[PDB]
Amino acid sequence: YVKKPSYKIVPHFLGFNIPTVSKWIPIFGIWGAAAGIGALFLIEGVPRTRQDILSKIPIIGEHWIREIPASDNPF
Amino acid sequence: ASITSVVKTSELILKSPLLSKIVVPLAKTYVKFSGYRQLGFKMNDLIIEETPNMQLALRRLPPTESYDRVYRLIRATQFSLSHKLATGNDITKPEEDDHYLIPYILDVEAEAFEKDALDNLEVV
Amino acid sequence: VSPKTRTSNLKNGLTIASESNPLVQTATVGVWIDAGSRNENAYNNGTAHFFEHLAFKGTDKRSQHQLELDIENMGGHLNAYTSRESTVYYAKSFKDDVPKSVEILADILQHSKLAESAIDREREVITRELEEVNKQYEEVVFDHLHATAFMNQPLGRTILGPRENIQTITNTELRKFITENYTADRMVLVGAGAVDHDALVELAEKYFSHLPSSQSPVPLGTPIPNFVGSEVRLRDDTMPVAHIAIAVEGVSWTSEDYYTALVAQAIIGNYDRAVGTSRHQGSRLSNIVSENNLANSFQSFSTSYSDTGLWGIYLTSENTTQIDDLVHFTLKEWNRLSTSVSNLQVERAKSQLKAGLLLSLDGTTYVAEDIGRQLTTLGRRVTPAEVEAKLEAVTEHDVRAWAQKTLYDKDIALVGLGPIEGLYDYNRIRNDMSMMRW
Amino acid sequence: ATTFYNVFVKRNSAFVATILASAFVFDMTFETAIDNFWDRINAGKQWKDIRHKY
Amino acid sequence: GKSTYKIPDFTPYLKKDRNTDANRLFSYFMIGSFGMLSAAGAKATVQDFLSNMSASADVLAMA
Amino acid sequence: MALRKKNSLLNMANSYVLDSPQPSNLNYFWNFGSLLALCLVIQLATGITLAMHYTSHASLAFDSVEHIMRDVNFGWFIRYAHANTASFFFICIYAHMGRNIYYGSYKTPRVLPWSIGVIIFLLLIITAFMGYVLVFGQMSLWGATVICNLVSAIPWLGEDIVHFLWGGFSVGNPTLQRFFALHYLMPFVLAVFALLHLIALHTAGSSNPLGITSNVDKLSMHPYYSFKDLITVFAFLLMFTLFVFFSPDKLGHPDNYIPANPMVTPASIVPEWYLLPFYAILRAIPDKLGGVIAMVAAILILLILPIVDRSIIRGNAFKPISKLLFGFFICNFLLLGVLGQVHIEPPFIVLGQICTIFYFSYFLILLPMVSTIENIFFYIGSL
Ligand code: HEM
Ligand code: HEM
Ligand SMILES: CCCCCCCCCCCCO[C@@H]1O[C@H](CO)[C@@H](O[C@H]2O[C@H](CO)[C@@H](O)[C@H](O)[C@H]2O)[C@H](O)[C@H]1O
Ligand SMILES: CCCCCCCCCCCCO[C@@H]1O[C@H](CO)[C@@H](O[C@H]2O[C@H](CO)[C@@H](O)[C@H](O)[C@H]2O)[C@H](O)[C@H]1O
Repeated sequence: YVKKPSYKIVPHFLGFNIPTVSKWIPIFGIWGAAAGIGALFLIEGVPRTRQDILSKIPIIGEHWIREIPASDNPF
Repeated sequence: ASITSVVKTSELILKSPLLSKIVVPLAKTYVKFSGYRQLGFKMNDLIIEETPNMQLALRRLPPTESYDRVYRLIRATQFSLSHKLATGNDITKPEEDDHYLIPYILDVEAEAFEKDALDNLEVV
Repeated sequence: VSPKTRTSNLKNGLTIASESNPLVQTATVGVWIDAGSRNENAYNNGTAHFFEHLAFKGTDKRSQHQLELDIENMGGHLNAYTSRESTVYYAKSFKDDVPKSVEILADILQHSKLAESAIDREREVITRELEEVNKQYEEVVFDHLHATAFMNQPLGRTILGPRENIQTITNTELRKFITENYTADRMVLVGAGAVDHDALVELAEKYFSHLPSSQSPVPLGTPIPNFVGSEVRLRDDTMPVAHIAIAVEGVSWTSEDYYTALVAQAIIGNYDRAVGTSRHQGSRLSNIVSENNLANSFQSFSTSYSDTGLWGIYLTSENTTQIDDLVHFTLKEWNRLSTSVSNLQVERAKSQLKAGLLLSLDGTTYVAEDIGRQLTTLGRRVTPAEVEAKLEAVTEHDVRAWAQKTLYDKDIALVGLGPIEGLYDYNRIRNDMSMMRW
Repeated sequence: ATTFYNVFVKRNSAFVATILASAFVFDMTFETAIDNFWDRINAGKQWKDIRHKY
Repeated sequence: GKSTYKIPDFTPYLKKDRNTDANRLFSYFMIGSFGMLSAAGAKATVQDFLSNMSASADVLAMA
Repeated sequence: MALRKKNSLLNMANSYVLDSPQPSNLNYFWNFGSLLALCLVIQLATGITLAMHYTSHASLAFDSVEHIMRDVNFGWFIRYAHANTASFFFICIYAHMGRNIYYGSYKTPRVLPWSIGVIIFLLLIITAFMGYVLVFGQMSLWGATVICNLVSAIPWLGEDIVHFLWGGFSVGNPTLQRFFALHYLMPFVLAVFALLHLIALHTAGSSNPLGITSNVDKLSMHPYYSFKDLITVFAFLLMFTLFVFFSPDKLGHPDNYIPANPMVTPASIVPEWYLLPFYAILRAIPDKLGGVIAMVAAILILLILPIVDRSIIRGNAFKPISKLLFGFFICNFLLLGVLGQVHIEPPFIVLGQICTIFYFSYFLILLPMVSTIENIFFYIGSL
């Protein structure tokens, strides 16, 4: 014979609990990647982005190593 | 803060002999300088009402208490706009300053907080 | 622990299945048939339902009046129903009136007159039934739901059939239907309550021994349905209550996801404003709906057939300006079966179902219906221990996997009846089958 | 098709990530392809074609 | 014509493979391609347009 | 049905200025909203007019302002009105924000109008900063230089962003011309946000000095608050008159009558008076980036008042301890203002740090503690 249902209350805050939030952790990860890719794409034109980030990527990085010949540069 | 919190903390203080000996006189002075009684309010008239919980508690007031509260609010509003204070029978006496709303809001909140807990139950 | 279901066969292939209860005084005996409207084509659609009427119109021995009297004298009653995949004919009686009732059932099934005069008489009765189902809103909604979900397929047909067929059904095609379909290998004689199994088997040998066997005996509950995402709107501004059903393609009786789908259904659950306890239910949708007065009721369902099913919800609401909210919040709770559910909801729903599957069987008729349904869909009665094990095997992560392939971003079949101006077009409903935030 | 759907499309987070990554790739490859095409149809005419004389 | 259970004819429009992942994936490929070109186009537009605010040629000449 | 209610356009005006149900007990601190609307109208009228006579090119900008002062009919008035009203705009906005904080206007259900309000305040700062540069006097140039160099603190991209903002390697013609275009634009953006915060407010209505509901006792906006607003309009215009006609340069810096000179650095580079408290907060933090963060945080921290105020009662009218704390907070904010314009010298360096700590501790420590304790005192005191 059972006298009482068997349960506990999990910690919660603002209607969130750890079981639920843990399911969404991967999703935040992917959104972070999306935001990262997007942000980087938006500043791909910025010379510093090319110099410090994009030109350092192996193989692909030579896409962003471009020199104007001294003969063609007024400045 | 929830009314529940305020009531529970106050009860912890009122239990402790030392704590009550210090806090109760301070609280009474505070209430005297607060001066809400000089506009004919009861303390509970001042509680923020624009919340689902408080709107529910106000709907549960007995009609009599509800009608009297309306009058106190209108009367205080009239004192406020006239820059006058209550005189005579309009001043809330300490014995008239009853916690008419506290039991209703404590029941509303008890259910709301139980609901939040039970929404997070885990079968063992 | 309930008494064990005994099962025997005859030589023709008739199954006899029984569950005795020495605490009751009544017995439900009947014949469950693995055949229904789905076995008709388009020309004889309505035949199965037509036969159900004529089964009680008199046999080679007893006339219609004699039939009436024989049952009156027995003291109990007879009942029948025809569905898409299943036909049932049963008799509730006293313990010692069981041999009479088996004899009457055997008579009406094997030796029915189907006299032209009676066909012609019922042809009007059935014509009138076409214009009176119109009132049973739930039935109207579910019949349109099948019609659209299984568009132009046998499961999409109604049971009554079209008006045209009712006028042209002959005793020839009635006879042909019951000769082709009501075969011993498709039939189960069921006894529940105060029945002895050995007595019931003898009665079966006496009355149902000269039943035809089918040429190709397949196992009981043997069947391709191609679900159509679609909608039917039956707007009627004069009705006060809107009735809305939303479904996706669900699971068959023998699906590996059968129990997973039942658990998912129990997470959403049911709601009825007229029941006192419904405002306190744990279901998130129940809370949203009750707090905001969005509906009078909702009922989650998971209907199974031999080779497909429909899983969804049936809503009724007087709140005609917030139908959009009701549907929105319903589909957002379905989204959470894919995105958010954890052990918290799943273990709760499993607890509720472990009892619910046993509670349902509370009288001899419910027990007989359970034995008969299970024998004609699965080929066996599944013991409560097996059912408890299958439920226990469902994890949160099975539910998530199931919802992600069955619900998430999937086509729905949608039927609205009544003041449904506020029900948005198909796209906006179907757009709620996913979450852009996930 | 199921696999592809499940990985790149089903989750909107993943779908948007895939779209943005593809836009990045498109942008870089399209740039290179147009540059080469433009140079071929305008061969001999551009500064880069006569620069060597000077 | 009268019965509302007899669905009107949709056979001129219905795809046989309407429930398959391949079917859905095709339409999301179109949506995705459109989103891809819109992202690439927005990036190009924003970059080219906002570059007006960087030092103009006459300013760079005096540097 | 009356036309004012029937016609959808008229009904929108009606809902805000005529039938709008107001508490019957608003005090004179509820008049700053309409004074802010008046400042905005004056700035638009005078600003658009100045734009008809001003030249944004760095070779002509300072001279175009002298042309306005000397040659344009009533140009002196339009210029002084615009310059002085910028100051009045900040007096009114600080009063309005002070009212909001004292009376708990930030509490539910008015979090959204308060939060939009915080953005309005940021837009005003940016608007006024850019307008000040347009004169292209010494304070214009050097103020722009130091303020825009704060952006250099953004890690990695900071320097590139500054050169991007300037359109060059220092503040010059490109900077001046873009500041003109954006100074013209920003007041329109500000007007939109001002309208948005009022629409957000309209769901709850105005709060009132008692902090209770006014649903029990409403007054039409017109004629009551229309005529009450006229009193403060004329009081404002009297103050305006005294500055614009009798002391037009009292609130300004004499160095802005010297043409911008990138060589000569002015003796002291200070922002306009209304930005001084934030400048003091910046100075308090020794780190560059730290200082910038603190300065921005000093405004963005207003957004957390709805959370850190734990009171069960709206506003300070009945809260003696909160009223005292509020008084100290306001006076500290004024002291920060004063410290923003002193030289970086002892003992003002340490004093500025103490005042900065006090500023932040109001939000983070004192208001949460005081409001918690007052809750308990109300409950126990009235048993
Ligand atoms: C251009 C600047 C602004 C204008 C024209 C403006 C105008 C107004 C007006 C007319 C009202 C209603 C009447 C009143 O209470 O005074 C109001 C209320 C309000 N404003 Fe502003 N405002 C401005 C800036 C701000 C700022 C910077 C904030 C906040 C940081 C703010 C927050 C509020 C709040 C919270 C209210 C509701 C106050 C209440 O009734 O209790 N506003 N505003
Ligand atoms: C919120 C509204 C506004 C504020 C707070 C504001 C503030 C200022 C300030 C502080 C100055 C420097 C004044 C001086 O010392 O000479 C200024 C100058 C100027 N503003 Fe505005 N302004 C506003 C709206 C406008 C608008 C809408 C225009 C339309 C173009 C405008 C045009 C100008 C011009 C042309 C100048 C330079 C000439 C001068 O210094 O007087 N302003 N503004
Ligand atoms: C939130 C958005 C993020 C911030 C946005 C960033 C704004 C500024 C980004 C870079 C703008 C300048 O970035 C620069 O763009 C121009 C085109 O516009 C490119 O220039 C390229 O194309 C132009 C014409 O299209 C040619 O004249 C040039 O020879 C070639 O190099 C540079 O290769 C890139 O370095
Ligand atoms: C203050 C500047 C003066 C110009 C007014 C601002 C212009 C833009 C305001 C329109 C934004 C929509 O604003 C919205 O309008 C409708 C009707 O007008 C109001 O509606 C309100 O008044 C009408 C009758 O007067 C009632 O039917 C309604 O029950 C009530 O809520 C909303 O409370 C208000 O939030």
